Amino acid sequence: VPRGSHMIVKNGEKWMDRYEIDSLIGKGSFGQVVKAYDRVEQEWVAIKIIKNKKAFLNQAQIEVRLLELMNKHDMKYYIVHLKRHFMFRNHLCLVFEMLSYNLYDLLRNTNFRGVSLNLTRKFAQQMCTALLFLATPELSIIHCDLKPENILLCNPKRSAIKIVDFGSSCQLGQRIYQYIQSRFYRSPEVLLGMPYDLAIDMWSLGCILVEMHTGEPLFSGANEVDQMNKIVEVLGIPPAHILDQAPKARKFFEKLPDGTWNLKKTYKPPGTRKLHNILGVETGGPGGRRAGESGHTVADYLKFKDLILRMLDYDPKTRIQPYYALQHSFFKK
Ligand SMILES: Cc1nc2ccc(-c3cc(N)nc(N)c3)nc2n1C[C@H](C)Oc1cccc(Br)n1
Repeated sequence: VPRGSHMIVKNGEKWMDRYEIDSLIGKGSFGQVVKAYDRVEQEWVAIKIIKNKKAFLNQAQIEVRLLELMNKHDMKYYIVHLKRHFMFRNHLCLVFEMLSYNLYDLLRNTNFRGVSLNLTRKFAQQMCTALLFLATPELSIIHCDLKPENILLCNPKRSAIKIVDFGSSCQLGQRIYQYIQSRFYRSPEVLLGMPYDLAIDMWSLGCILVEMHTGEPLFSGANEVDQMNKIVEVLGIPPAHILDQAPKARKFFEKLPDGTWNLKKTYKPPGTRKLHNILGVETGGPGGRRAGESGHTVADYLKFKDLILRMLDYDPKTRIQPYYALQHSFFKK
């Protein structure tokens, strides 16, 4: 008799005379991931096991529908492929291609020194092409949980990547959750309790590309208030037209009589932490480690910093969209 929501995983057991369970290869809020051998297909698979709990089951039904939608608009370009799903022992089970480790593990492999600007640019091209495909009118899909941990290497030897975990994903106009995105990668509009569109994913990507090159999160807030303050340190006070609509503006800011917003009394002065110095543009890159190294020139750093600031625009209406981000000078050969 199953106790609560957990499937009890036993290694070596064979499910429906097809899946030979090998090991637990991951765990999350939604349940767990197992490495399994598919006898029929004669190959390795990762099976996401959804917890036998109603909230998680409903969200995983939306994951199957969106994964099926995306996989039907194919050949494969940058989204994890859903092979099939089935009910087993009262758990919904999602079968995926066996993949390599996540981009946070890749950073930990090189002691958080960071990947080269050349590798950062290859990850940025695949991510922007992926966000371009999500923005397709037939899809209009918001990932909502972009982070290094939901970006997987196909193979440890190459740089090809796939986006995984559409567990909190929604389509444009089907927002159902106030509280979304991992805090470090959480957009201003989500912190402010505002409605969101596909632009919140471009905000996550900006934060992610800086972290891959520096080896550290751009915005490492301990809580929502700390997170907002860390963003203001770099980007300054948000435009008044945005704060005037934000339900949670008075969680971090206060209106003055003359009608200008400032930070709640109780960090660097707003906008004084320059991305220019965080990238060490003129002083040899992150911790000065890329000094003189080929492909890390001041000119190369200026194009990258330019593209990142367009990704971190406070206005979702003027935040660079996937198509225009691919036309950026940071990508021309
Ligand atoms: C080796 C491998 N191939 C995979 C293929 C797909 C998935 C996967 C995982 C989740 N949460 N959602 C989807 N839609 C697909 N996960 C794979 N994994 C484990 C991966 C490295 O770890 C990960 C990655 C993310 C979450 C967790 Br826990 N662990």
